[PDB]
Amino acid sequence: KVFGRCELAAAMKRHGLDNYRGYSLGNWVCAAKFESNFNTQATNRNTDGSTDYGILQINSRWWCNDGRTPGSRNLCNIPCSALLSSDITASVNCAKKIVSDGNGMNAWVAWRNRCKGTDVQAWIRGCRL
Ligand SMILES: [Cl-]
Ligand SMILES: [Cl-]
Ligand SMILES: [Cl-]
Ligand SMILES: [Cl-]
Ligand SMILES: [Cl-]
Ligand SMILES: [Cl-]
Ligand SMILES: [Cl-]
Ligand code: NA
Ligand SMILES: [Rh+3]
Repeated sequence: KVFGRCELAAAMKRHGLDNYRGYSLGNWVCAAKFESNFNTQATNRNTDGSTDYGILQINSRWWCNDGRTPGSRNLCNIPCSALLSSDITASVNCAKKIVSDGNGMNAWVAWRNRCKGTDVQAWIRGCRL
């Protein structure tokens, strides 16, 4: 599923991401935009052989099981495929664990490089939230 911007903002809010670990909703929407272009089916292979899955490009190296990432963990206790669902519950719940890991949203390189410090509120402008 390719979410609309405000559609995703609303779903993220309902799932408790607005201000989670201090990160306003616009931060989450901005991260999703640059990670996946709001596409739940987005996948991308990393150089180390791990893969990133879903709207927030969660990595098989630590967070989910895809059966093909040697030495990796599954800290969200989910198959990586669960992160590609039209229902964002699994992605959100796993994102909550990631952002709590110590480095906040810097865990998402695209958030650090493209969202951090910018006017992220623009990402939820006009949405009925
Ligand atoms: Cl957009
Ligand atoms: Cl915001
Ligand atoms: Cl594996
Ligand atoms: Cl594990
Ligand atoms: Cl599994
Ligand atoms: Cl959803
Ligand atoms: Cl933080
Ligand atoms: Na894994
Ligand atoms: Rh939902």
